[PDB]
Amino acid sequence: ATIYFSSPLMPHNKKVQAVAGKRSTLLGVAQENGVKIPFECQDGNCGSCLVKITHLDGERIKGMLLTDKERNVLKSVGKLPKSEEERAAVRDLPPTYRLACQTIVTDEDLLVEFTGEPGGA
Amino acid sequence: ATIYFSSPLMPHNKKVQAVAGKRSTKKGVAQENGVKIPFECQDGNCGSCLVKITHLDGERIKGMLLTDKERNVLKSVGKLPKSEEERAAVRDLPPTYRLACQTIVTDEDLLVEFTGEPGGA
Amino acid sequence: MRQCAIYGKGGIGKSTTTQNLVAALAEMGKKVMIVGCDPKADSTRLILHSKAQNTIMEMAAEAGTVEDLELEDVLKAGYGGVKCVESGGPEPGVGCAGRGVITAINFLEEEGAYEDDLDFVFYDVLGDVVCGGFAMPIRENKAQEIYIVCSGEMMAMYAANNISKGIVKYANSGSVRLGGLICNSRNTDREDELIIALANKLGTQMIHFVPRDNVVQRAEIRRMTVIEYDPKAKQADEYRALARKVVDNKLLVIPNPITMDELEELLMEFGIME
Amino acid sequence: AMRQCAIYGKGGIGKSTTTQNLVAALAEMGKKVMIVGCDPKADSTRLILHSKAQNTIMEMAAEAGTVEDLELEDVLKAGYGVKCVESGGPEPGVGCAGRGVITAINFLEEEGAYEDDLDFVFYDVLGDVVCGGFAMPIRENKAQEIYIVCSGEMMAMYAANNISKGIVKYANSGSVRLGGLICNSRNTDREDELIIALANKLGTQMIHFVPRDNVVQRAEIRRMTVIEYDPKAKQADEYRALARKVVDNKLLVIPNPITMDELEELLMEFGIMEVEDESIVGK
Amino acid sequence: AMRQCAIYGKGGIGKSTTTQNLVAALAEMGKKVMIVGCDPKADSTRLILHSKAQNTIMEMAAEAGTVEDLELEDVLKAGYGGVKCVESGGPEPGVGCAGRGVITAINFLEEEGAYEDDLDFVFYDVLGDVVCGGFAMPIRENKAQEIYIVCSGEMMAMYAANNISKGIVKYANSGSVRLGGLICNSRNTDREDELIIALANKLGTQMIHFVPRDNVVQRAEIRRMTVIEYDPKAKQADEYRALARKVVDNKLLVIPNPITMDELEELLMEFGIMEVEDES
Amino acid sequence: MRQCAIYGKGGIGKSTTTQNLVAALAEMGKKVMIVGCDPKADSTRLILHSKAQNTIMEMAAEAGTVEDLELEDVLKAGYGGVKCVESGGPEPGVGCAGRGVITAINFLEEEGAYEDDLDFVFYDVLGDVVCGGFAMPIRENKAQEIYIVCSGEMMAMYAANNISKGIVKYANSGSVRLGGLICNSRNTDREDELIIALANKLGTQMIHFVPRDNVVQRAEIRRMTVIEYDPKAKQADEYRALARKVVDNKLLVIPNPITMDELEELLMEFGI
Amino acid sequence: MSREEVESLIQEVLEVYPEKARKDRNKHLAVNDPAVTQSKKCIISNKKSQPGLMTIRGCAYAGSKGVVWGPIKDMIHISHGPVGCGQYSRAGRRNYYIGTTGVNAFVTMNFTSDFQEKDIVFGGDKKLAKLIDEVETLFPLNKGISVQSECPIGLIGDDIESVSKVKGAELSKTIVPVRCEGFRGVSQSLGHHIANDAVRDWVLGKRDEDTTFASTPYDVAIIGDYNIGGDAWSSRILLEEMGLRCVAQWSGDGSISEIELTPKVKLNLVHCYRSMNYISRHMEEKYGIPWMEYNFFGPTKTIESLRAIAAKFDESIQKKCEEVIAKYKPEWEAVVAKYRPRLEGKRVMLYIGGLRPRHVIGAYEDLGMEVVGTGYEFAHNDDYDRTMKEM
Amino acid sequence: YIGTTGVNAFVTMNFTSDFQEKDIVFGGDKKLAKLIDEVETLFPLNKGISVQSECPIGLIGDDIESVSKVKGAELSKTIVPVRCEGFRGVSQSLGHHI
Ligand SMILES: Nc1ncnc2c1ncn2[C@@H]1O[C@H](COP(=O)(O)OP(=O)(O)O)[C@@H](O)[C@H]1O
Ligand SMILES: Nc1ncnc2c1ncn2[C@@H]1O[C@H](COP(=O)(O)OP(=O)(O)O)[C@@H](O)[C@H]1O
Ligand SMILES: Nc1ncnc2c1ncn2[C@@H]1O[C@H](COP(=O)(O)OP(=O)(O)O)[C@@H](O)[C@H]1O
Ligand SMILES: Nc1ncnc2c1ncn2[C@@H]1O[C@H](COP(=O)(O)OP(=O)(O)O)[C@@H](O)[C@H]1O
Ligand code: ICS
Ligand code: CLF
Ligand code: SF4
Ligand code: SF4
Ligand code: FES
Ligand code: FES
Ligand SMILES: [Mg+2]
Ligand SMILES: [Mg+2]
Ligand SMILES: [Mg+2]
Ligand SMILES: [Mg+2]
Repeated sequence: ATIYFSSPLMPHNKKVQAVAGKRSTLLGVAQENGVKIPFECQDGNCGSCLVKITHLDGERIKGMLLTDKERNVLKSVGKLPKSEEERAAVRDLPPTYRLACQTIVTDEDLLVEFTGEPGGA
Repeated sequence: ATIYFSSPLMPHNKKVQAVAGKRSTKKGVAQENGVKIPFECQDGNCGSCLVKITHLDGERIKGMLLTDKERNVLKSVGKLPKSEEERAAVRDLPPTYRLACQTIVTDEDLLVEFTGEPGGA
Repeated sequence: MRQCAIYGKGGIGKSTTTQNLVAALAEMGKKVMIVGCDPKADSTRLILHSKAQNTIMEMAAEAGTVEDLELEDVLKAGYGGVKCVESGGPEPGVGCAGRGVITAINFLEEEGAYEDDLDFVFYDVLGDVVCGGFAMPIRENKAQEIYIVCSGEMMAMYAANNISKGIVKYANSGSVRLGGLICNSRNTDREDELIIALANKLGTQMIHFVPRDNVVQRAEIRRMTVIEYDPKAKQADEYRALARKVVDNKLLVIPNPITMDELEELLMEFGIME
Repeated sequence: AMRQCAIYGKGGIGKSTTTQNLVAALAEMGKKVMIVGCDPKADSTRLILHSKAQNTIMEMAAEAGTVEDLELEDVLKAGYGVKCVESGGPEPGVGCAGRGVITAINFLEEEGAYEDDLDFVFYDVLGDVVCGGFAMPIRENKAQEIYIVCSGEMMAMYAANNISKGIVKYANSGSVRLGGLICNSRNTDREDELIIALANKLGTQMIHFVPRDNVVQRAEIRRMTVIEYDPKAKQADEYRALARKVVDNKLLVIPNPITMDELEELLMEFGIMEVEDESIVGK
Repeated sequence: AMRQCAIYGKGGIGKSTTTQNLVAALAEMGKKVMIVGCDPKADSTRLILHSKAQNTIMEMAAEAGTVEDLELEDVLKAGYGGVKCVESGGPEPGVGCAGRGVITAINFLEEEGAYEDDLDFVFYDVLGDVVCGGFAMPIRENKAQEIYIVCSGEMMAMYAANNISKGIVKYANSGSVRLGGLICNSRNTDREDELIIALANKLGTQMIHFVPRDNVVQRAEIRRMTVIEYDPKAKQADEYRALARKVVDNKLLVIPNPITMDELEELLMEFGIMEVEDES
Repeated sequence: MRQCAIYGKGGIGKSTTTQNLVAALAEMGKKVMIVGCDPKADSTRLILHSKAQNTIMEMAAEAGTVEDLELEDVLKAGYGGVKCVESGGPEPGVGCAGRGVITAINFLEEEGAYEDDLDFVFYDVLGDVVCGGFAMPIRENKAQEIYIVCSGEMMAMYAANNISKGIVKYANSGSVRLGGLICNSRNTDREDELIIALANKLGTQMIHFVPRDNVVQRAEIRRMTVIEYDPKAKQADEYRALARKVVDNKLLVIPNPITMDELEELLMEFGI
Repeated sequence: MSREEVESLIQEVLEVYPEKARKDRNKHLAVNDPAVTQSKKCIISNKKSQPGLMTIRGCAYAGSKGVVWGPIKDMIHISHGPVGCGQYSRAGRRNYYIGTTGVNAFVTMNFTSDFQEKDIVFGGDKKLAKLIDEVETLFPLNKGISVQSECPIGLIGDDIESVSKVKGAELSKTIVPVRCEGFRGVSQSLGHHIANDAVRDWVLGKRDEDTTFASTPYDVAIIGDYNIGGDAWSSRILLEEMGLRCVAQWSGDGSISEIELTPKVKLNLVHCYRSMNYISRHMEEKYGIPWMEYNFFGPTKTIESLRAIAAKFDESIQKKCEEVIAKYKPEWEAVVAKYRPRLEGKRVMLYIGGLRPRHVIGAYEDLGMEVVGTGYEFAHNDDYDRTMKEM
Repeated sequence: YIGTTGVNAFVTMNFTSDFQEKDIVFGGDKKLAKLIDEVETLFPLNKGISVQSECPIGLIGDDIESVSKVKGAELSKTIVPVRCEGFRGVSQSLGHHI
């Protein structure tokens, strides 16, 4: 898995190699490489780790499980259209906006963008 | 060189492997892989092939030459701010918006975004 | 089915004035609903007679998630016509402090609390800063009318200017308009004409001038609105007049922002700042 | 050699004037101090630079296109022997209002303003609400010593309680500590002892109590600190005492936040609010 | 067999009415055709479905999450004996390119596969005021096999036809896109049939049947119905029918020869529309 | 200096109305500048007495790039001391048709042709589609006042509605306002009050009603504008009154868009 | 009948649960109304199971290893992790096949890493490489290796993709890492999805640059048939008697070569939509292969599906389909005449995994039985859309 | 510099591919690989190889990066490909950047 971290806070986007499926989430990968995604809780309810994830290889998109905690946090943030909820519920496809503390790295090329603010403007 | 083409018209982002430095431009790479970038000229004076290039590997940014014709075309569609023009003139660094028929592939990972419309809205 | 927001700097008597307006509107055959989007859940104390109404997000965390939560549990009618919901807020340092507002509004829209019997919806929203959940009513066109409660203190007019700029930014998005300014007064000279001039320079109108009173302290120790406590007190009829002007309002304008130097020169000519 | 300090509090109580006067007093002792205004009002460097308003980092980045092209010289302005910078803020209604702070400090750290060539670095931060940007200096371990300005007002001590809650939340991952409480007079009779009791409940101290002096407006009318305007006035002496005790402050404790009922009873104890009773609720 | 036609011309000269009546005649002749309304005002399907301005692809696409969530049946409706209608729409004014809706709709229809085998004619009603952008998308991407330009005796329509022919000749080498003819919609001006005939001869192409003006078209419009089925026994119904047979039997697909603006001025001068210009 | 733009669909007398406006303004001692934002090279033929003014795009193509272009060859002075700029578009099918407007405005700003004590600048912009370089004056806050030329025809009213929507979209980002609705007659019954009703429906005020006559064509043959062809003409004085109402106009409002059914009902209940 | 009685029965049954469990389980029980087109307003599916309620669902490892990857015979499937998971799924599913087990077929054999405490503490990547080497030496005739990971593999953070790439490059072998940990997903549906993703990403795109295979206009590929008791073989004989040529079988009696040759197929015949809709959609989007769902349960559904499949080809295929129907008519007519009177009027209740509750309805109705209650363990909302009309 | 020229120092030397017409027409990459093999054979004391590309290399179309990677992995020695074509850049300034 190749992850490209991008942010207006970062002068340059960083390319990192990550082990897929690790118990440590995208947040572990971000912390071990010095990417400053704002993490502000340990129970996954604050929503401050909101990131926008783009699958660069559209063919190699891996089906995943969108847990109810992530869904509720994303709704409380507003980064979850009804169409994306239906797509995740029926076709098991990930939404555009994810939580770094609750996102498991898949075996694909990803672009992760964050603005440095907590989720919800 | 890895290139990821992205467009609202394309249902999925497409990942291609390209040979850097070829006389054929990014337009050749797009045409070989069937990426529908509007090419409506053979002299590089229109703005139809306007794309947004993002360097995923920020550390591996290659210095280039911004040709005068490309600079004038980019200014004609209002896609070249003064700061980026000065950066290209002094630091030899590419601007964010490029022309596919005038863009030479470099040895890095690139994300090429286009909307299917000619440059200049 | 008209939606109004009450915006202003914290400590301007926003909650008290909103609750008195609600109580004055309730008696004239109108069923209205208050929603407190301030992190403090005191926007409904003077109506519910309660100590602290349980916020939506507190119980959502206690009941696991928002999906397992019932409308009757959050929507308490302290007065028969009035209906109060408390949005709540997170612990400081935990995410965006306004996401509770988004959660509350989405919950209310999901469970259809805005149906068939509401003449007025009021959103007592934090105005010290407009962003995230607090900017959500302006951004998502949730509150068509916006009223700013301000005093003669420089930061009150600064907050009013910020709210005017925020309304201007989303003017083309929907029908969100500034309906007027509300004068909560401290015992200082040359206050009414101050924010009157602010209103004319903003392109808006001043709604009413509500001065300080001793009856408000008796009300707060009573834990009830002034009109409920003493309907013969002069401030009770004054709140009645404020509500009457609110109902019979017709002109809603796109505000004009005011630069720092221009507000400063206004405060100069009035002499509140030396 | 660098003591990173922040001043928090509800907007409108005097964080900017107190901070600028503290820096002015510190500069008299030969210390080199730097000010960061993390408040969207953008007026925390007014009394030092003698100007109408310092241009913000966000304003420069917008007029120049990006923050990477920005220089230090047009961002850092040296007045009264101390450096000044302004964070600014985004347009009200879009983004996060604290984002400017995140844009500012980061930029500074990459340009070298954070190198230890200075004795004191101060952050005048808006503390009316504790969210991203306004809690970033606490979350990212960028402010060792936090001082809360508070008056004898319910909202001011609520803000103090919220800031202390943030501090204790971020107490296990960094060295962010509460250095004391600063009281600015609101012409309240029992406010001094009131915030004394509040600090005792929180486990912290008063660094000082600042009297309400009308000469501060006379100093601001010249866009000037009160220390420079009258070096011989008693307000300048109070500010100098506050500065010396800030330097000599060694009590850095993790605060003990109190509840809403405790704050209500503390207000009751000193006569600011009358006595509440349960039998007089319905009349 | 899978014949693709485009109808170009200046906005307001009757592209929509002519296209709808042509399609009605073709359906009357037992031909299953399909209308794609690529004009931003989105009224190319009013007189077929009879309901209202059909909801465009862009409206569902905004309402849905993506153009993929949108259903083929949702935008492709049926009326007039199974004739199919899709409507392109467009973005908000002053945002993006006005021709974005054309690109989005054509890409959507191609992806879902609405271009079924049993279709014989696909007519694109597009705006010809500006050739550029998505309005040039049918020509550049060979979507339209043949093009007919509606025109009148006015200067603006003449110049618009010239610009469309310029686009056709520019993209002629890279695709089978060709000019079929010109349709003259009458404004009841004098000496306009021979005027359009002269321009067609100058372009090197033949001239599709000329349609005189009358008030029966508005009578059918008020009822939201085409002239053909409002009064099939009228001269207008058989008029559009004859234009239809000439469309089906048309075989002269040539590369046009665009002319200069001065040639346009002299060709307007020689018919009395534009007065004689004297240098003195 | 006041920046005004003239929009509307193509074929409605926009160019000649703008030319008569500017010539009338020049009769009063004012100095005006014309920027022709129409791909057709006809926006300045009646004030320069030329077959076709050479456009900026054509000169830039022939002189290599726009950096080699000189202001003297693109800025031509005509009757009354008017400054004339002509912004040609590219060939059909070659990129955006609005690149010429962006290039010309950038060139004019770079060479400083605005600050030369001008009072009126008029952008004659195509209004069939509001996008690219045609919506550029609204996007960049270049033209503070905008006037729409329309008639009692569905296309013209729809174009006016579209331009009003474009004004609404960029209202918050700058002081771009719709001054009024210029009305041009095609000798049809009940047209003046139809346009007054449209203007009152979308919040503006009708500026002036211009009837159709044959004098403007007789002047057009001579490559002549009406006012200085014959200043005592009735239409010349009507154009003068139009200019007087334009210069003394102080009402600037943000319009409200009207729906398709609203415009259809308005057209239907007025007899057309 | 007795719709109100059904609702009252549901309400009475839901009474024992606590408030959370009752509120959640109320969404999952419904009274069928055939006029409903969208199941989302009537029933809710694809959600987590309430803890401690004795659900019948499995795990993603069951849906990936035990369902999709298992029937492939010439490949070797390694249950990466502890020993129990492979043991309980060994030969528990009747996916029939042809071959000599242990030499060229390995369907009913249990390969496992047999993780121990040191494997958990230190990792099993080196152990995985050693295991791959031992498999290569001991079973030379295997034509591919797939590594199905269990819970500890993803829980301790093992990199099996890198090991798979390295070993496949070294030994010139197709090694497919499947991240089918049990905790991923709420049921076997995510296992199906992960197995399909692995097939697409590591197997399908292999014979893309070659054209040695001779194609035929009558080329079809069976998708989603796992040969449970020989079902795929009956379907295959029915299709070949129609004149079509079956190139691939997914995955009952399936081979790696058939999977690799599938992209050269004119039409995909998808039996199990739930398990193999993903790869069919991918094939349609990439190679342009149309896919269509059929039903071979009972005579009526079989005839309808046969005619629908024949409608996609020329008239010779239709005439052969009519010939097949005429040939097979008397057999099922005799079967019905023999067995229907004994079974007429009986009421049947069903509860199976996915797409079987609705598929076998026609077979039951062909003998006069009626289905009174049905349901799924892990079907999504589209399956309920499909099954509302049939009940 | 200080070194034994031709043994451990190669500054004054001229190593070139010496392209012919058949190299201009038919690829040229395999010639680069064979050249690297010969260089390793005859000059064992070198500590690296750089491939400075001239004008025709980009024009004809060549992937010197893949050859560099493959041969560096095979011979366990760093190979640096430099796309320093003459036409790239208006002067020597861009050569420094490359
Ligand atoms: N009309 C009034 N007269 C006197 N005091 C008032 C009046 N309105 C508000 N206040 C005082 O202002 C204080 C602020 O009240 P509240 O609305 O709860 O705070 P906020 O405005 O921050 O929500 C209250 O303690 C109340 O006593
Ligand atoms: N020590 C003081 N004595 C009297 N007035 C003061 C004092 N400090 C501040 N003020 C007054 O408070 C007003 C606003 O304070 P300010 O510093 O702007 O608030 P903030 O803390 O939000 O920056 C100023 O106009 C000033 O006159
Ligand atoms: N053949 C015709 N004869 C007379 N009037 C017509 C004819 N076709 C169209 N019209 C009139 O033209 C008006 C608008 O034409 P329309 O087809 O909408 O233009 P466009 O081609 O731009 O869509 C209609 O009100 C209609 O009455
Ligand atoms: N007031 C008028 N009276 C008569 N004819 C007019 C009048 N205004 C414009 N016209 C005619 O309308 C046509 C419009 O062309 P022009 O104004 O040059 O450009 P545009 O097509 O952009 O309006 C002209 O050819 C002119 O003959
Ligand atoms: S694959 Fe699925 S549980 Fe579709 S996991 Fe399961 S051999 Fe069932 S209802 Mo066992 S979705 Fe197949 C099934 Fe159906 S193993 Fe078989 S019978 S048709
Ligand atoms: S959900 Fe699935 S089957 Fe379960 S363990 Fe997980 S991958 Fe496996 Fe096998 S070994 Fe025994 S039974 Fe489990 S407890 Fe550890
Ligand atoms: S947007 Fe406003 S409320 Fe949200 S974190 Fe930022 S400052 Fe706090
Ligand atoms: S290309 Fe044409 S239609 Fe598109 S924005 Fe430009 S001018 Fe408008
Ligand atoms: S860290 Fe708070 S939700 Fe992820
Ligand atoms: S195709 Fe015209 S600039 Fe590239
Ligand atoms: Mg309050
Ligand atoms: Mg301040
Ligand atoms: Mg039309
Ligand atoms: Mg004109």
